[PDB]
Amino acid sequence: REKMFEFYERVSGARMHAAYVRPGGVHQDLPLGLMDDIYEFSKNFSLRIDEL
Amino acid sequence: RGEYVVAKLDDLINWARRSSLWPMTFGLACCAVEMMHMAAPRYDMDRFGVVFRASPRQSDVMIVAGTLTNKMAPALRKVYDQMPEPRYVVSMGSCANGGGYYHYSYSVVRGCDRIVPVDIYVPGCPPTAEALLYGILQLQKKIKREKRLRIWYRR
Amino acid sequence: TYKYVNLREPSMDMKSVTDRAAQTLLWTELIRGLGMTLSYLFREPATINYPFEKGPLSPRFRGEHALRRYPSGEERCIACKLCEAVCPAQAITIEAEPRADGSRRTTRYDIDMTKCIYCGFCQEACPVDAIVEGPNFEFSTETHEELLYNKEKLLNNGDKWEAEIAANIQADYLYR
Amino acid sequence: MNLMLALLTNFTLATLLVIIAFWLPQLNVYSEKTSPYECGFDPMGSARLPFSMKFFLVAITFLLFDLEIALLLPLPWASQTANLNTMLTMALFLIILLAVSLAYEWTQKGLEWTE
Amino acid sequence: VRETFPEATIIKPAEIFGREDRFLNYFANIRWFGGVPLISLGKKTVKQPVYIVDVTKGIINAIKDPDARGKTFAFVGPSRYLLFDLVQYVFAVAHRPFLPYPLPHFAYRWIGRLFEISPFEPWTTRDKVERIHTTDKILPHLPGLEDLGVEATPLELKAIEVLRRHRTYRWLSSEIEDVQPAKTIP
Amino acid sequence: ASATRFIQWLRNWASGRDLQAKLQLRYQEISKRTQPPPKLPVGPSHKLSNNYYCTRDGRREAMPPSIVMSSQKKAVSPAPPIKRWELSQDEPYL
Amino acid sequence: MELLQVLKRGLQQVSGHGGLRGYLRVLFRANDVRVGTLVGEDKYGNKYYEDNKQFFGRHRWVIYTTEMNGKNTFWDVDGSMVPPEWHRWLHCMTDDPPTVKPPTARKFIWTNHKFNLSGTPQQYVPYSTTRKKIQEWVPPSTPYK
Amino acid sequence: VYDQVEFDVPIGSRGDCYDRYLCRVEEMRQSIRIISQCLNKMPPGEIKVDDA
Amino acid sequence: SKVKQDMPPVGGYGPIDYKRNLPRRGLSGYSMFAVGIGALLFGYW
Amino acid sequence: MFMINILMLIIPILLAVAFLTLVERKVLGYMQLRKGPNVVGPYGLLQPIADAIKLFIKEPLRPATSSASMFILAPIMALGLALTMWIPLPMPYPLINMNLGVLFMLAMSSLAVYSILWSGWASNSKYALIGALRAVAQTISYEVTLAIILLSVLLMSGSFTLSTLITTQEQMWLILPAWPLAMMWFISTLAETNRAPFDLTEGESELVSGFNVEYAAGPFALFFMAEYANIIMMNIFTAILFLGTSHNPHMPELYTINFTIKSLLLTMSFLWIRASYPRFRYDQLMHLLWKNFLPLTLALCMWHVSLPILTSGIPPQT
Ligand SMILES: CCCCCCCCCCCCCCCCCC(=O)OC[C@H](COP(=O)([O-])OCC[N+](C)(C)C)OC(=O)CCCCCCCCCCCCCCCCC
Ligand SMILES: CCCCCCCCCCCCCCCCCC(=O)OC[C@H](COP(=O)(O)OCCN)OC(=O)CCCCCCCCCCCCCCCCC
Ligand SMILES: CCCCCCCCCCCCO[C@@H]1O[C@H](CO)[C@@H](O[C@H]2O[C@H](CO)[C@@H](O)[C@H](O)[C@H]2O)[C@H](O)[C@H]1O
Ligand SMILES: CCCCCCCCCCCCO[C@@H]1O[C@H](CO)[C@@H](O[C@H]2O[C@H](CO)[C@@H](O)[C@H](O)[C@H]2O)[C@H](O)[C@H]1O
Ligand code: SF4
Ligand code: SF4
Ligand code: SF4
Repeated sequence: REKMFEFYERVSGARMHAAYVRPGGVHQDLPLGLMDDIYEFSKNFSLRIDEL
Repeated sequence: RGEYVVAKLDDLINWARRSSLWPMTFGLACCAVEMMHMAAPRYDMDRFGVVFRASPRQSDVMIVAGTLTNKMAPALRKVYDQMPEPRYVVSMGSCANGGGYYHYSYSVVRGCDRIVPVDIYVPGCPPTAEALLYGILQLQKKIKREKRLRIWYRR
Repeated sequence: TYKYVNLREPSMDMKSVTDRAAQTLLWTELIRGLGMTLSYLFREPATINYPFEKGPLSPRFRGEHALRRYPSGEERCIACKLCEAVCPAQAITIEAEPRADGSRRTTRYDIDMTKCIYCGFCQEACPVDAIVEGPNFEFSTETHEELLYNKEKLLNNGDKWEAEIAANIQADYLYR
Repeated sequence: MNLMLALLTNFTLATLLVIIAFWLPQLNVYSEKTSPYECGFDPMGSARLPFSMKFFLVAITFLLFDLEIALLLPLPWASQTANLNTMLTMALFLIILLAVSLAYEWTQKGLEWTE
Repeated sequence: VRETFPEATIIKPAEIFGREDRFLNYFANIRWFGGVPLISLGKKTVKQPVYIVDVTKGIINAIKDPDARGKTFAFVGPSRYLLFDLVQYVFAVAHRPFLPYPLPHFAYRWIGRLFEISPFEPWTTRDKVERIHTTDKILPHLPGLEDLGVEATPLELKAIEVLRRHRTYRWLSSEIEDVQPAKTIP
Repeated sequence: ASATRFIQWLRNWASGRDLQAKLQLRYQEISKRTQPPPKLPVGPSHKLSNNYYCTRDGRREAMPPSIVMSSQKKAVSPAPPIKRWELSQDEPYL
Repeated sequence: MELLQVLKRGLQQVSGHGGLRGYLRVLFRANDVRVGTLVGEDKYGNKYYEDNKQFFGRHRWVIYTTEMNGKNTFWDVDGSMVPPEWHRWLHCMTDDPPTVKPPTARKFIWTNHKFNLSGTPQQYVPYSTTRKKIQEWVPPSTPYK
Repeated sequence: VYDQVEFDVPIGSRGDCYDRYLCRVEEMRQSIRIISQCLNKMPPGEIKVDDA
Repeated sequence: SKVKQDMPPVGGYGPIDYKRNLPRRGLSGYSMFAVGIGALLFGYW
Repeated sequence: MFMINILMLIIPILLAVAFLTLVERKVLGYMQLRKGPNVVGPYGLLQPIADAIKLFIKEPLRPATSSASMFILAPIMALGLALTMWIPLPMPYPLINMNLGVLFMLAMSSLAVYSILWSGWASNSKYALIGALRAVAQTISYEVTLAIILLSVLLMSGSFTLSTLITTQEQMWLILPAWPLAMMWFISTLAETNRAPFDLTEGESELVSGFNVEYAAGPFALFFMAEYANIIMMNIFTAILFLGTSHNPHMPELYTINFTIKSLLLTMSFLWIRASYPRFRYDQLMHLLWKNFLPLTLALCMWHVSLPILTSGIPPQT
């Protein structure tokens, strides 16, 4: 969860209450490099579910 | 010299108390989620000696982590009164600090300091888990500065 | 499309039935759970050594507010009151009048930091980048009154934090 | 005398720690502090009200079974007898009857708690 | 004080009773010693205790009242009691057994010094024993609470508020009207 | 990443997984914390001609509700019956 | 055997901190004895280190000065002591330390950083920054009446 | 754009806590499956409606 | 200059696992019981 | 000299209990991918000292509705009886050599349950009462099986003397011929010490703090020390019962070192187990013991009466 909070903070500047999705679209475009880091997170997450 | 002895005994009881702060398992709203992240591995509050305990009888700190409504106010005061002493209150987030987003509502207490005395205010909506930890360490340093025995000696 | 999460009939052959008896009597699946927590005991913990180490943040982080200046030292804020109008919490209070040189400038600029929801709308609305949310998040106080910022406090914050704020704005202004 | 001394010391030590606990700290007693705890709200009714026991039948069966172990505990000594033919038969007879008694209470739904 | 600040308001309260007082709470705490010692069995002393909120409201009105400048007031309760009757009422309200016994002045003084040894907050003192057995002066010439608009609160209406916490679980829920009041010296 | 070979084997065996391939602590595979500046694109309305706002005005196309009946043949349903779902072919049973 | 190499690495840490005294100082001040590369030092005495083989979050750290703005911080340290130019690098908002990417200089930026001053005589006290709104009539100073 | 991504809805058979727990665990796996498609199919362009 | 925003790599990202993977380990039921009885008998003797 | 022997027993017990609290917090911490205490003293070595001092200068509370005498008595009983459980333990020599040492430990364990019942009842509050009645259920669940499990093991040793178990296991650990009983013994000790997944009398997530919910400060510390003292003692009992250490009369310290290592590891397994499993429902614990262990325990009690007789391997009475 803490790593996913970082994704929130990188698009919006807030870990939780992003206020990012707005009527009309989103507030800001993804910062460069964010999608690589989401991919790295998602690559390993299923193993974390397997441990649970 | 009594002054020297009471000074050292102050350091000991202060050190023991700040090194073993047991917050009450008590959370109100979204600020309580960041409080969970302070207990989570990245920050590991337990490594500072900070350990949640559900019973108010076994708690030293009340962290008011979220909005205090009028309906909830008597229960918050109740469990604070049931904490033995010394006890401390940390106000976490805008809602607890002064009402926040809901300041002008008919159902919200405009700051938990209308109900209980507050030792530390942690700003944010929510404060980050690190911000809350900064507030806990600020409380520890406040306890370190206490002069209970030195003042008693000079009474 | 859908899938069933729990719809399977166990095999009733002798080997399978004896495998399940061993699991029941010899607690095999409970022993397997012990293996998982054992593997974690020998993993490096995720804890960081705060305050000597800090959790990562980005240039967009919304923290303590500050009032900014132009490179000349003049205040950026020209008292348009857009931030006060947009503030979802009504945390901003502004008064203004012509300055002694005729400039349009504020005589009051208060942010009730216990009302504020740290949403960043004020810095979006500002047309001159006068009001920002800086990167500081370690400003907890001992009293409520210390969180009622007036203009002097907010200008000091800007002077205190401008070196970091300007570098953060530089990193993110092309996304705005 | 050694046993009595050891017991006296253990409970004296515990009692002293309780005396320190009550006379060392600074107290601040008032009504709301010492009121009973129920998660922040006042209790409804006394805690002395009857609290139904749903395992009442297992509890009574425990008394009978608890006494069987008093009959069985001497078994290590009884095994030292020359009359092992009798002792083994009687030893197994007692355990079997305990097993039969457990089986009866089990089949007749005596181990299930009242709903 | 009247010389340094001639315009001062000087307020002279009797023994003040309230939740955190050292009066009703003091008598109720004598129960840990069994019987309740009293000089002359409390039949020689009279008290006129006043409620804490009455004194508070009198102070607040003195601030706002221009007539209060330079005056000296006496804040007393509505009723005068014998010290024996007062303590008997305290133990009745708290539902604790009341075993008064006579103790002469010199004996009470000796125990007062016993408790003065404590370096903390003495449970009682020689001086405290004296003040509790001092009769509450009658000062008709001084203005009182009614002069500042405060209506004195009878001890009968507030004793339970102070003394409910001194009961055991058996008697905690007893209501205000269950105990019969104390004889008031007419 | 600094775990010795023996410890790596121990936790690999206890968990039953090769944990070194999917570590939950992040090292050098993450994005750099400084990035080159972006150059975001513009939207379909960024034109110098043939772009009159009245032709792309969603708000002014909204209309009041259609009054079907007011108090001023085959039976119908609100929509066709929902089609029955199919079992997954990726993994029908968990 | 690796278990022998691990002991050497841990024994090396005592020399990397300049002997047992320096090792015990960092053990008791920061509860961590790792040795990193000195990235730089700020004018208050804070020392900044990196080790990029550590995992993200543990790869940068500060050893706070023992005195700052006349306050003894040998035991009492807090995150607000980090000056703004180093704050960005320490929180990983940038890759470049201020030794490499210096901040832009302005004549109004504080030369001396201040830590959190709450609970001290330097604390902030709020007040209204506006002047009196209604001017009252002042009666004359002579009896003409 | 949920009509453009492929995922499975987990279904229980007993309607108890255990089946609802399995559904939530399988929904996490499907979320990772959806996230993978969003990472690969992210299109270029603006991020809020071009209508000021 | 050209447009530059956060985009997937040209070939797409590598494969991502998501299916449940709880591997099968352990001896057969027969072997486990046989070892348990073998230890009992050696103990008795 | 005997008074000195007593003090060299209970003072170390209290110190070991204090540092077990640190070890559990660290062990749990690392199994949870975090560190646990590492600030208060190096590697958290002073953390237990701060906690103890903190509690004993904290204000103790006597609840308004509580039965005063029973409220004070119960924590004294808990700690006093926890220390009493140690005096017959052969390590390798007991402080008090008893003929029926096992029977003494059973009786002292039964008496200790009343420190939970009376504390819960004397508190006069609903969560405390619920916690106390869970202890009634817990004792009913495990007590019969626990005694009969011991009996079966003692039919190989021949007596109720704890030192005889050292002799019995001179050649081989009793876990070999009695691993089925060792398994059921181990679970019973978890229920006996009110440990996870049988931490029901406290049951934090359900009862806030159960029986001790009204206890603060020093009186609370007494219950905590008693519990952790029982955790170590019950795992020392287990080591003696099933993993008997060899005793060289001329080098008794070699026994102590070996026996201490075994006791520590068994104690660690308690912490390990607490990190791994969810909690039983307290009716499900009763059915576990009565419908599973008790049938198996009765059968194995029959088998261990017959096995010495049919193999001609009955132990000596003396
Ligand atoms: C596992 C066992 C662990 C046991 C650990 C035992 C604790 C070891 C550490 C001892 C440190 C010294 C104790 C100081 C704590 C005192 C509590 C406190 O903070 O009060 C503040 C008070 C402050 O009082 P005050 O006068 O300033 O104001 C309080 C009153 N109001 C609220 C109105 C303001 O300090 C004192 O009153 C006295 C301090 C005395 C210091 C010496 C202690 C003597 C203790 C003897 C008491 C006599 C009864 C016998 C008790 C048993 C004797 C052992
Ligand atoms: C020569 C002929 C010889 C004759 C003798 C032969 C005897 C050997 C063969 C008999 C079988 C031997 C094994 C018996 C062990 C006890 C078995 C048992 O009772 O466990 C089964 C029990 C059943 O419960 P459940 O699975 O929920 O379903 C039952 C449906 N009524 O399930 C449970 O009890 C689960 C327990 C849950 C709590 C576990 C928490 C701890 C788990 C880790 C413990 C690891 C073991 C540690 C042992 C250490 C010992 C020092
Ligand atoms: C509900 C009621 C249930 C009743 C159950 C009764 C179960 C009884 C089962 C039989 C148990 C005894 O079985 C019997 O044991 C004795 C030993 O004790 C054996 O006796 C044998 O060994 C003993 C010594 O140990 C010799 O003295 C004897 O001469 C020899 O025959 C018998 O060879 C065997 O037949
Ligand atoms: C001599 C010692 C060794 C011999 C063992 C002695 C104990 C023997 C106990 C025999 C119990 C037989 O009778 C018991 O009755 C109930 C009916 O309520 C049966 O059935 C019921 O209980 C079981 C488990 O609780 C449930 O799975 C089942 O759904 C339910 O219908 C049990 O499956 C059966 O085991
Ligand atoms: S301060 Fe913000 S995060 Fe905290 S409870 Fe209020 S709205 Fe939620
Ligand atoms: S961040 Fe949001 S709530 Fe706070 S002052 Fe700015 S607009 Fe108002
Ligand atoms: S801070 Fe910006 S938006 Fe607010 S009044 Fe000043 S110029 Fe306008």
